[PDB]
Amino acid sequence: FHEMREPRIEKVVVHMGIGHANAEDILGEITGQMPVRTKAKRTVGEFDIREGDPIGAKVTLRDEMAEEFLQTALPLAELATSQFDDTGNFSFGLDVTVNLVRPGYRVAKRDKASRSIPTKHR
Amino acid sequence: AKDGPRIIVKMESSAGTGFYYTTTKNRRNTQAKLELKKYDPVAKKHVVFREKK
Amino acid sequence: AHKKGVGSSKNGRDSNPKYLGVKKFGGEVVKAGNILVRQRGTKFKAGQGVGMGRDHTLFALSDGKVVFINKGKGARFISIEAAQTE
Amino acid sequence: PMRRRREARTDYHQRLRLLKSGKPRLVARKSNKHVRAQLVTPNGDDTLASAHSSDLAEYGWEPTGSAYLTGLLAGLRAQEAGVEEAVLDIGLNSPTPKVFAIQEGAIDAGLDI
Amino acid sequence: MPRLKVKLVKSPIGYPKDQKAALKALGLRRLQQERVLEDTPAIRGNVEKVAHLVRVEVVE
Amino acid sequence: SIKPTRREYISGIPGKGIAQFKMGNNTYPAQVENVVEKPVQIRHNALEAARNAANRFVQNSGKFRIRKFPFHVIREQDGDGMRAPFGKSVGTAARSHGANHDFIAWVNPDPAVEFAWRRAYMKVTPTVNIDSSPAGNA
Amino acid sequence: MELTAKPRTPKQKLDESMIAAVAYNKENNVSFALDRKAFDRAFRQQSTTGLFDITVEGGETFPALVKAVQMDKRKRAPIHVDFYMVTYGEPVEVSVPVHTTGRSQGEVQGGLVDIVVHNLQIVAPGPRRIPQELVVDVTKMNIGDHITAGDIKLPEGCTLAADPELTVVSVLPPRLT
RNA sequence: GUCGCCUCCUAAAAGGUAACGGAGGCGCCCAAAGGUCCCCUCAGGCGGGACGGAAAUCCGCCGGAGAGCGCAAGGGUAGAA
RNA sequence: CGCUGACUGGGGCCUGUAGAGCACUGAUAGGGCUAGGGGGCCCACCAGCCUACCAAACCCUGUCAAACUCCGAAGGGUCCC
RNA sequence: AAUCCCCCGUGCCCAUAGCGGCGUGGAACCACCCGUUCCCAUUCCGAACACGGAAGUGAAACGCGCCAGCGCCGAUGGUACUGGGCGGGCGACCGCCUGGGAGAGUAGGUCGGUGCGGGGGAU
Repeated sequence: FHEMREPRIEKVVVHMGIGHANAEDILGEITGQMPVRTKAKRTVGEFDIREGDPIGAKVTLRDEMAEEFLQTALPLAELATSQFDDTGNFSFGLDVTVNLVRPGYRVAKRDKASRSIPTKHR
Repeated sequence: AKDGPRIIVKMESSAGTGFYYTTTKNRRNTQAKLELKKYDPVAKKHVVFREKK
Repeated sequence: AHKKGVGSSKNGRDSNPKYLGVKKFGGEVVKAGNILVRQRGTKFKAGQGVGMGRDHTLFALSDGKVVFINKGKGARFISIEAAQTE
Repeated sequence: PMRRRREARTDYHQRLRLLKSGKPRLVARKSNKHVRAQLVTPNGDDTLASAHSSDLAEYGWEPTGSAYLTGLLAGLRAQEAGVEEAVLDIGLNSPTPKVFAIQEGAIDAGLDI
Repeated sequence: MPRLKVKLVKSPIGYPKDQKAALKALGLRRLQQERVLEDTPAIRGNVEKVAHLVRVEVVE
Repeated sequence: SIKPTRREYISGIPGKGIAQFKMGNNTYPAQVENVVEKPVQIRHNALEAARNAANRFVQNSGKFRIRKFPFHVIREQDGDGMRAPFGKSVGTAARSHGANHDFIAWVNPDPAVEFAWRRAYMKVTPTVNIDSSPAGNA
Repeated sequence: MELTAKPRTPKQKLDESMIAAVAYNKENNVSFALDRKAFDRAFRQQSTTGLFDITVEGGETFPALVKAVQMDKRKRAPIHVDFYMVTYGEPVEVSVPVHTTGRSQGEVQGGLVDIVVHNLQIVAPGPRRIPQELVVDVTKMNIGDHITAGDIKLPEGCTLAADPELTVVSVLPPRLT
């Protein structure tokens, strides 16, 4: 069946987030799927005690879109190594990650018979 | 009621005249001179309804 | 002119929950099963409960009344054979 | 959780919502490939294959019409039985334009909804 | 029609409420006396419970 | 069986203060041990102690294991006098349910430890039962 | 060895010289028989640690004996036992003991000792095929060492109805290491 | 010391009972925790990466809901409040 | 008013102590696996190394609970015959 | 059109259907799929919701079967507790007589069982 396991995209994010207005507007222009999420906590490791603020930025981008980005954005990054994490997936840079997509990935999405994703398929 | 100048203040609301009023408890807390809603005075039925008093 | 501490001492007051009409008696459009007032009655008997099965009340009229979760709101009708043609 | 509280997606209970009463569960089961609805009415009721995409073949008019008819007819088949005013059954998804379609059926179908 | 013939013993003096009724019930006036009935689990029951009460005899 | 006010409102959540369980040494078969029959909110302290003095007289190999441990407690004089009695705690233990698996003098041939425990019973309080286990004591 | 009974009489039975004990076997049971006197002797040997059987009407001379029971009662004198045979080649639930010797390492030199939360070994070798007395002791003992499942060392019959790393038997300070 | 009222335990298993017997809450509030119509699937743990080495933010798996619900408890209960 | 009443036989439907139980919770002991603090060693920004003292959490051997209970009777209740 | 095999909508019985290990199915079915002007639509993209349509595929969600490792179910004989009756001990309590009789504990058992309709599959 070698026509299975053999890959076919699957998500792939790329974001950022600072204890804050607009900076994500530089985010909008580079793609088109704005991320609006609220980080938090309550300490002074940066002055981020505020436990309920809007600073988390995350511009989701799988398939289609991500393609234009994987593309016009894959040249300025210089590495290709280690940064290779188990769960077929990896994260480099000012904040970006992308996940593998072996054939036994999805199922882990079902509300039912949620096969805890076997470790021989992924 | 127990008149407590504590964000606890009782008020009503006319019926554009529909004539009289109808019961209501309140709290400056927010929106001060704010208070509107419809009902129906002995006057036919319905009618805008400010609450201020 | 106040009150003290280190005397926990704090009796409790009264309630009055029940199953009134229990299961399978002369059914009268009145307070069905009780253990949560404001209750929202239902249709006939009830069988849903943090237990499993269900309960019939071979008694049928307008409706009864719930208790908020306990017992198990009615809906599984059950007028009773005593609801046919006179 | 209880069987229906660990999976996800359904709303069956938003079915039981109408369960209470109102009429036949003019329930409309969809599967793109086509649309299929029955008529679960209270008391361990049943149904009368009122309208199906196969019953009368699956035509070649896609969504649109399909419904437009499947319903109507459906509605036709039933009001022969002796129903009258039947309650709708969004079976699933949001009264999508399909849905809405079939819907029409009933309505136009003269089976009040 | 197993007919039962019981007698009176150990005065129910001060003994359990009901128990007594089972007394006046089965039909129990004065002391150490004898009465008879049909098996009838009913009547039966009562009496039995009364057990120690006195003595039962299968007669007719 | 009067017991306490709750496991976290009056007095519940402690270490009870004592001297842990195991001592002596292993042993696959030899069943050497001790249990009772008496009922008594086993006198903590008295308890803790006792058992211990047990080690005090032996030292090493003989399952100086011991399956007890108090965990609730009494109360009395503190405040006015005798009437409406609040409560001042002191002295927890555990119910020695009319007999049961006490502590174990468990090991091959080491009665030099049986006598021990023995010395252990002597002590204790509520009489005690001198015994053996599946097989006896070798 | 012998033991009889099986009607319907536990109280008196459960009394005197005869203690209850069901005739348990895969598929069928039969009133409790036995006796409060046999249990003794035999049991005394090593109940579910070896195995035999008794001749009641020559009926079925088979093994398996006890897979449950209890001297329960306070007194510590059993009453109401369980009995199950096995004339099959499936014998699994096999719990037979395992003994060391005394190999000198932490003891006769370090005084140190060792707990053996193990001792026994419920496994399942070659059904109706086990050495009533199996010994294994690679030795070793003292300091903060410990040995358990995992390592072990199983001969012939490759079962292990058990797991790895778990209550084997270590060496602790009978005083201090 | 303490007296009203809300919950637990005490009540021995319908209901319900003293004790100056145990412990703990309330004389608020919310105009939007209001009414419905439409969507959501929790805590947490694990694995991978910005500012981040407790403790986020996203991405991928596991989940009789143990999170969730202004307030004390207790019932509830995501189908969901 | 007149067989309706205490009581018994039958039939449903309930409560869920005693007991028991450890996956909810809070104890708590013997121990294994482990990382937090050690602790001795290259002198120790080394964050590399061994291991006899304290531990958190998971795993085995065990055990206490009125304000715990996946379990569950004695019995009592209530309508009908 | 008033019989069985199959798939599909789907209901009741609240795990003897769950977990997971291997496997099988695509003519039919169903999904994934192919695209995105207009219906509607994402606080970000038509991933999900969504309109139109072949090829491609059974990988995945899925349906039937085999596997007891985790679970879940769970007897008989059995011990506690006890309604009722009566005795011993100053004693905390012990026992007897009669009907009730669990959990855990070994056997073993389960990998659903069954409604109605629709498509076919059996002149």
